[PDB]
Amino acid sequence: AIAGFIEGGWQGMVDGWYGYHHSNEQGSGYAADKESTQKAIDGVTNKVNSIIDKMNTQFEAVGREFNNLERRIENLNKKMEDGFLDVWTYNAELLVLMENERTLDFHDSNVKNLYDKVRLQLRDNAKELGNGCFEFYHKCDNECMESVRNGTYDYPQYSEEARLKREEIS
Amino acid sequence: FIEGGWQGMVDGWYGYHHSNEQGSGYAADKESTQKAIDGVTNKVNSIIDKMNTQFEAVGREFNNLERRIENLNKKMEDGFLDVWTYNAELLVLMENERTLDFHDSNVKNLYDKVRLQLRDNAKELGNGCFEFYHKCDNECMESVRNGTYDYPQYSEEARLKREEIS
Amino acid sequence: GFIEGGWQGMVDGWYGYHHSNEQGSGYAADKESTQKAIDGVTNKVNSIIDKMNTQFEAVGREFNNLERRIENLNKKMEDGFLDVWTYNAELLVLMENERTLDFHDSNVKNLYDKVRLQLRDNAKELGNGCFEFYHKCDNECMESVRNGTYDYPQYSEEARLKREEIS
Amino acid sequence: GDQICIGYHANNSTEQVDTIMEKNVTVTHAQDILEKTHNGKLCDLNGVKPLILKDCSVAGWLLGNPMCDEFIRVPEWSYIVERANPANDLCYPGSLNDYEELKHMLSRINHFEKIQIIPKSSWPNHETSLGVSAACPYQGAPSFFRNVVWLIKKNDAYPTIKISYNNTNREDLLILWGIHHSNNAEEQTNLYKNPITYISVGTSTLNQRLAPKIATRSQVNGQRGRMDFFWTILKPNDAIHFESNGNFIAPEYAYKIVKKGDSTIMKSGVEYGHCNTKCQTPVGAINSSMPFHNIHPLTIGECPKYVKSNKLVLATGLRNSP
Amino acid sequence: PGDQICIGYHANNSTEQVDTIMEKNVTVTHAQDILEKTHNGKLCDLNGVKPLILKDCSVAGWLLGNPMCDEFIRVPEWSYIVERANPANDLCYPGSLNDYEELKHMLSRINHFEKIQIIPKSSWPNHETSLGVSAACPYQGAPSFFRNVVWLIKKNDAYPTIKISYNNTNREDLLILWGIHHSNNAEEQTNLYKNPITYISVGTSTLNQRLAPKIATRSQVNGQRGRMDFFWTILKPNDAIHFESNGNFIAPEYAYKIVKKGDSTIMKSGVEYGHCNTKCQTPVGAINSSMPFHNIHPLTIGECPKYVKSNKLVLATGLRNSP
Amino acid sequence: GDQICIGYHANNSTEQVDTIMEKNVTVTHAQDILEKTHNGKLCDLNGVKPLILKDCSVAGWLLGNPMCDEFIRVPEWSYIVERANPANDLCYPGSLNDYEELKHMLSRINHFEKIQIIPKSSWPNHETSLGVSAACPYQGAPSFFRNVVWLIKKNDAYPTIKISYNNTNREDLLILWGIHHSNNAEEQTNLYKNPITYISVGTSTLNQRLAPKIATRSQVNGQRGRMDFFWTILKPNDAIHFESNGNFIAPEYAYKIVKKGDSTIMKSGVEYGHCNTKCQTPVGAINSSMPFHNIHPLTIGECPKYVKSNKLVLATGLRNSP
Ligand SMILES: *[C@@H]1O[C@H](CO)[C@@H](O[C@@H]2O[C@H](CO)[C@@H](O[C@@H]3O[C@H](CO)[C@@H](O)[C@H](O)[C@@H]3O)[C@H](O)[C@H]2NC(C)=O)[C@H](O)[C@H]1NC(C)=O
Ligand SMILES: *[C@@H]1O[C@H](CO)[C@@H](O[C@@H]2O[C@H](CO)[C@@H](O[C@@H]3O[C@H](CO)[C@@H](O)[C@H](O)[C@@H]3O)[C@H](O)[C@H]2NC(C)=O)[C@H](O)[C@H]1NC(C)=O
Ligand SMILES: *[C@@H]1O[C@H](CO)[C@@H](O[C@@H]2O[C@H](CO)[C@@H](O)[C@H](O)[C@H]2NC(C)=O)[C@H](O)[C@H]1NC(C)=O
Repeated sequence: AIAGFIEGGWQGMVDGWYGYHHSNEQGSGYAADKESTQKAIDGVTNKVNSIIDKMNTQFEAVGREFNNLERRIENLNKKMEDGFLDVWTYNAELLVLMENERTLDFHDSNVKNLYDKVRLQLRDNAKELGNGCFEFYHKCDNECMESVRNGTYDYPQYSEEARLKREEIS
Repeated sequence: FIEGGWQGMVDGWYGYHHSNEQGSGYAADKESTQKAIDGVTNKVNSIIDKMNTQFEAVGREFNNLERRIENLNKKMEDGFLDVWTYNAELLVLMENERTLDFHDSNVKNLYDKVRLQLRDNAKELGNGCFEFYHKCDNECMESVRNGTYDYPQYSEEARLKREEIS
Repeated sequence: GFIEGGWQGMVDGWYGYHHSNEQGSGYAADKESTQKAIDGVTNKVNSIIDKMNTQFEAVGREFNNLERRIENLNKKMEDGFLDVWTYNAELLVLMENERTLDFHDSNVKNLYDKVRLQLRDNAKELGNGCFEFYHKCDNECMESVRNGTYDYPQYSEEARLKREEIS
Repeated sequence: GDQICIGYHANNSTEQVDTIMEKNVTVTHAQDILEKTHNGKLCDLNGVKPLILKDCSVAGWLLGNPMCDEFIRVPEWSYIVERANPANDLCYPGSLNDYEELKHMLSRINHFEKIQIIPKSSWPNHETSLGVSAACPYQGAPSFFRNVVWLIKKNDAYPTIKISYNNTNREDLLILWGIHHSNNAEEQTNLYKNPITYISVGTSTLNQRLAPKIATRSQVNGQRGRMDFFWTILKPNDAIHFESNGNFIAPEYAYKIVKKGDSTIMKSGVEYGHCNTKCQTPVGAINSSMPFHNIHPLTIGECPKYVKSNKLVLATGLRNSP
Repeated sequence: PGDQICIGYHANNSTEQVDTIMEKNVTVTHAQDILEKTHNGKLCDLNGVKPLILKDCSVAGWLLGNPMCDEFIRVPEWSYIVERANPANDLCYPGSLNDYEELKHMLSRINHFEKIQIIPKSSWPNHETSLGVSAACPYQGAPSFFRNVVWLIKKNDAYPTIKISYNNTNREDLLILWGIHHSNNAEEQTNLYKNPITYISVGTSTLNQRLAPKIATRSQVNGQRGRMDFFWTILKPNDAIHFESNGNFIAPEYAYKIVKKGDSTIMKSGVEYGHCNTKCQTPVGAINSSMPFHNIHPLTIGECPKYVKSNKLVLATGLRNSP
Repeated sequence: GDQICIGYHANNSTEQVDTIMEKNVTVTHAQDILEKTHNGKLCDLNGVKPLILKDCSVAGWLLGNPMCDEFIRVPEWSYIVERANPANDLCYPGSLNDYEELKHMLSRINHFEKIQIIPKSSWPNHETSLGVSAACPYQGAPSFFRNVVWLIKKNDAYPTIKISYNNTNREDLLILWGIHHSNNAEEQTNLYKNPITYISVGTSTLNQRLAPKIATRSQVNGQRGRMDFFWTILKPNDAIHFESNGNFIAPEYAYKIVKKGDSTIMKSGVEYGHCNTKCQTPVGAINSSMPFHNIHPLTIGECPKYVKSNKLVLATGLRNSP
């Protein structure tokens, strides 16, 4: 999705994280779907917190308190301190790597979901170009464009109107 | 676009709802629900059965002139407390995400499984339901849930409702 | 899902295509999709290996029979770390194995749909992961589907000569 | 036209679980993997009853504190249950050398039996009946520990003691003995007649010399004198050799002892309840297959991993919608 | 020439890179590091309690009253002790302190600490209390001795057997220190204590100690071949301590009222106190953070994140940036 | 009709992996990340040979046990290999003070060199030849520890010993001495001529005073007597001072010792194999980059994390369908 049908990424879309781009005979502008975004930032913020806020911290005093005739006991403490370091280091590294993917696949899914919703709203009164953009037949007004972005698509309007543009010049 | 979740389905997890001339009813797909129930029970069994438990004897055997060794054991005890607490809480959070999306994927694959048989014989309503372009009995309804839909037997009747209705 | 079975005959990659036109029948192997998968699982395997911090540690039993309390303290630590490492490793393999397998499923489907969005209406899906080209096709036309250079306008009107004409 | 739909199952369900990106998500079915329940009793550990010292410490029980109850023989036990502050530990003020290491070894014992090794008939030239104190009373009369004998001079003489004992049993022997520290030179002469005394204890591995530390001390249990007790494990066919000329607390009884496994000592006030468990805590026992619990950190047995949490709820069903 | 509706995501000018389980060096729009690497560089109070900062003195030199180690205690309560790696003023007269390390552990966090004189110098009328002075413990260039104990010497060529007692009429535990002087030969024994064979007896409800001097040949440390071994005990309220000796007795003069509720450790650090507060202290600086991990120092004192061997733990929060 | 297809790989592989939701899933390619193989030999640790005592314990090798082979000069080692129960520990019964700490310090040594610090010629008034016992035979004849001298009275005289040694070397010196405990008063005077004796050892740190413990003990290796050995690290330019009038086991050799890193003592019977490794186990060496292993818990070096598993198989290939 993210590097699939859509290949790049819009620097002009500063309103949100996911959104649209319309290009008709009266304009060419960007827009966002504040619904699909706000779940991502809220969820992403939740993920970052859930990782931080679930750590239990307790008061501990760490020092070197064994003399030269207690090296075995100090070695016992070294194995413990080192052992806990490797446990926390390995878990932290893999947690970030595994969760960093999940954020990227999370952003993958929401974009594909927005694309899939439009694909069924328009059925075959538009064309799948493979770049994510949809090639309209029926000619779409900004009101008609809005009916796609925020779902208000009164499909009865262009049901027959598409027929008068869809298969005509063929 | 598959919104809600039917309360009338009290047999399985994933299923169908048909509405034809004979009536409207609910039905379940036994395989997808099973494949799911074999799976999550494996997931919960794996989380439980993969834990290695050994016999241990935890006490306080050091006197008042061995408080440094007592502090050593304490740091060891709270160290494993933090490790096990942190891993446990995150594991439930991560697998609960995995479990939920597992149900989401199953319902989507079942949605496509119907589509791959209907093809152009039926519409897509954009809400999880398909509008048939022909007349469908409960026999044909069971032909769709089973996975034995006959595309040729309703191809022409599809066009009678498709192009004639202007 | 769509692609049920699995081709032995393909040996040049991980995902591939099959063509059965009248000029010949044979298999093929993708490169861009398969290679991106080779790096992903090789890095995923390497991420699990290379991220492990290893230090010099000398493990022994150097407490006598009058230090059994301290010796038991060592045993509790050694068993505690074993329980942590055994549990974390076993679940790490189980969790990543399920996603590695599903990674293959996603990659294969994202090639089936790539054909689907390139074919438009010139062919009928077979339901088994195949597209019955009811129009005319060529061996050179076969790679244009795989190359991503398939051109509907070549058989554009020819599609209507087979779509609405064949009733 | 005719319609066919795809959907999922919903029910009545107020159960909520948490995900990494969402909070308080209602589900159809859910399962907790965190153990939170215990029976509130102390139980047998894998079939073997514990050794429950009610108001006695291990030191008092081994030496035979008269104020403690008499030996109700328990040949084997899986762990020791002790009170936080046992009432009767050492009726005569003193100490027991290597107490914690001794307690750790006695935590789990397969076979335990008290045998007389040196009867009171073996001290013809010393008085074996005047070694009593008000700090160790029995039936209102002055007494002493019931497994060791406080030897006193007879006819104003303390001839040198030279007695050996050979462990002819097939099992290890737990042997205990002590030394008495006087308060002044006068007290030393009234009891042992010898101004300067010593104790020698020799085995195949033990080579010990003791001297009484006669000095001024505070009054404990009405006594300013002290008695330090020492112990050892006599392996089979080995011998222990005692030599002394005063201040010697000789053994009468010893303990045949066999050790197979290890355990610890549990401090608890809960009562024994005639049941079995694989996992015991000072507040109760755990019967669970769950990998985590939050009941108590001081567990004994094969137990779940102690964690600091209230609920580890995994999602098994779907996302419920009312 | 038809109309188009497109689907896409947000991109920006971010250089932030994150690594995933399958890809490395992936630029993202937004990111957050959960690793903590910042410390204020100062010694701070732990939960409102000022640490006991011994400047150039060790705990043993501070307790016994090393003449070069500052009196007056100042802090009646401290959260942790800051010693230097190799304190200069440990024990001017060579010897040892029994159970020093457990004693250091107990004094790491003290709720109340007050020095009260228990045995004044006037309580030794038959002995010499002013000649127990060595060049090993100098003060203002002049030879001196430990402040909190008194080195008793014979007077008029006689050392009467000392028998003294102290009842601890306070409501708090008392830390008492005493010592034994090991001579170098039998003549030093007579020239200092007049009794060829000597002993020390200390008794409480729980303490039964008898020591004898060990006359032997040792090396010179701080120009001294003799040694002095010091001992300590905690005298519970209403419990009494009894001293008996006839030579080589380093008698106590001052003791310490001590109350201990919590426990801590001793930190080795040279960096300067900075009039601050913190919940986590390290020898190089204090940590104010909520992050779950850090890599500042392993020898932490307080409520701290988990120490790791890592330079970066960057979580990807935003989208996949593409230029 | 001509059609195109989408598909994947399927080889002959029977390799099986497990997923969190499914068990025994056959795959085309997969990789195991659990190390299970070892070469079965003891190796060098980062190009340093271990010090391997064949039949000897650390104490016997240090003190010069006659049955233990002569001191093969080992300038350095990374760890020490002992057997489970070394045959030649201490031929004369006794003990070595702080033995376990001494063993721990000696586990890894950067430079080790034996030197003579008090030669036998330095005892004109004491007998350096009859300190020999049947408990330590050499070639079927009575002998004694080689690196210490058992001084006996000469001409019915044991003059008080006063010897001091200054560490003029640039490295730390490990010095061992001992005291012999007599069995009775007649034996004490038959060897030392003085009934009441002592030993005084002094350095900048050490302040030691010992006396013999003449008493009755069990017969070990044919001897009812005992020898207690001690040790200290003499810092450079420091001097040790000895004084005794009997029962003195004087040193002849010390040990120039330089310690940089630390290790432990490995108990193994495996044979050395002229190899090199980063990780060593008592059953063999591990040459690996894998993160987990299940070979042996007692490892030395940089090793994978020990776990309880027989497989850790990561699926790298696709689902192989036959
Ligand atoms: C404690 O008493 C036991 C039994 O009285 C002593 O064990 C006995 O020790 C002697 C050696 O001194 C053993 O003699 C051996 O007998 C075998 C034949 O059985 C013979 O072939 C050998 O050459 C040797 O003479 C004797 O068997 C053994 N008796 C047993 C084990 O029942 C033990 O020595 C005494 N310990 C002390 C410290 O006094
Ligand atoms: C063991 O023998 C060594 C070597 O003889 C002794 O070390 C020496 O100690 C003296 C005095 O402590 C040092 O003298 C000083 O030398 C400096 C010049 O470096 C000079 O400026 C001073 O005024 C003073 O004369 C001498 O340098 C030193 N030799 C060394 C370190 O090689 C050591 O004292 C002896 N130890 C015992 C316990 O006998
Ligand atoms: C220290 O002095 C106190 C003085 O109070 C002694 O305690 C008293 O002991 C007598 C006799 O046992 C009792 O009648 C008093 O009631 C005690 N005082 C209180 C306040 O209860 C204490 O025994 C002395 N400690 C010694 C001598 O070791």
